[PDB]
Amino acid sequence: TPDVFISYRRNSGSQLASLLKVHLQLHGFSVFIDVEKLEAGKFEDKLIQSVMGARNFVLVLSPGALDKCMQDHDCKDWVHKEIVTALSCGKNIVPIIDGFEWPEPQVLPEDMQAVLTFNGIKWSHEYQEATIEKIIRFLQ
Amino acid sequence: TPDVFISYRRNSGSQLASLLKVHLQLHGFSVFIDVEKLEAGKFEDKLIQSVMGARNFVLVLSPGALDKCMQDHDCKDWVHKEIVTALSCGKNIVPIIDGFEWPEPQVLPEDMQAVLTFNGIKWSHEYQEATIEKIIRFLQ
Ligand SMILES: CN(Cc1cc[n+]([C@@H]2O[C@H](COP(=O)(O)OP(=O)(O)OC[C@H]3O[C@@H](n4cnc5c(N)ncnc54)[C@H](O)[C@@H]3O)[C@@H](O)[C@H]2O)cc1)C(=O)NCC(F)(F)F
Ligand SMILES: CN(Cc1cc[n+]([C@@H]2O[C@H](COP(=O)(O)OP(=O)(O)OC[C@H]3O[C@@H](n4cnc5c(N)ncnc54)[C@H](O)[C@@H]3O)[C@@H](O)[C@H]2O)cc1)C(=O)NCC(F)(F)F
Repeated sequence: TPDVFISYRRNSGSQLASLLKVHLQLHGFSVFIDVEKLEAGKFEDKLIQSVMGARNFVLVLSPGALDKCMQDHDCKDWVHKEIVTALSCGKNIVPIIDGFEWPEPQVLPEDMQAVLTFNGIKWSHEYQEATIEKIIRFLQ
Repeated sequence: TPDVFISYRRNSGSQLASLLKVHLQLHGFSVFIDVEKLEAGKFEDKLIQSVMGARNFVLVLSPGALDKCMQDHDCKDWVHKEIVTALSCGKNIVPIIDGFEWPEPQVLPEDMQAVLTFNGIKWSHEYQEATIEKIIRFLQ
């Protein structure tokens, strides 16, 4: 059972998500990121259960990271699905701000607008060690 | 004197560059990346000195990473200057390919066209530990 689930957008946050994985593992956290721990079987249910199983939900807000969520009322976008799962399970949600533009809440589906109300950590290229230390402080 | 200099484009390669720095330090290499080791003074001289001092030159070829080098015949662009320094000192150049598209040599200044002749390592999001192990194989 991993302590941390990392949710990210492949086309914009793959590298930061991987970097967060390495640091958090070095600090003793078990981390789920799909390319390392999503294994055999039907992945829709495996992903959902992995979010449920992890106490902490680290959300990589790269630029445009929530764009595919907009108008996704059928909840088929995977970042959307992961966030809704994290919200519904009362997870400790820790957004990571990396060039993200804060959208007006009303452009997002109602079931995930609450993600914007969580306190986010700004990724600092110049102060990465301090960013990591702060992320660790936010984890449970 | 760091063993490895990491050259990269801030606007497309910062995360991979830091990811590479973390991994290489975990495997025992001293690494120069500007946000961690570029300290006080005139940075023109310090950057060039740091390239000259490092046996290995790890070049992060994110998408469009050499765009600003094109037509930079006065050699004002910083990745251009770092590459020319690495080529001039005969450093072990190790390009890391991350969605980079191979240009025709002639679009680049003649003093850095040689960089394309170096065997580059494909960055694999799904096989990152294998990518890293290949990179450590390339370093001296
Ligand atoms: C299952 N899967 C898709 C997926 C996994 C996790 N997510 C979560 O959702 C966020 C990313 O969301 P994002 O929107 O950025 O990704 P998509 O562009 O939607 O994915 C579409 C791309 O996956 C490939 N694709 C489609 N179908 C399969 C398939 N049956 N098998 C293998 N690849 C498949 C296509 O070739 C597209 O190129 C993260 O937080 C993740 O946790 C979203 C999607 C994989 O990748 N498995 C490989 C690994 F296990 F290593 F991850
Ligand atoms: C000195 N410097 C600029 C620089 C350093 C290294 N490189 C190498 O060259 C590649 C990157 O090339 P790239 O084209 O991506 O860089 P630019 O985006 O053009 O930089 C322009 C931006 O730097 C900032 N900028 C300008 N002037 C100064 C100044 N006097 N002081 C602090 N910031 C300055 C503005 O905010 C611009 O917005 C890498 O391989 C690096 O090794 C290029 C440029 C810093 O950063 N110092 C901070 C730290 F030490 F933490 F790095």
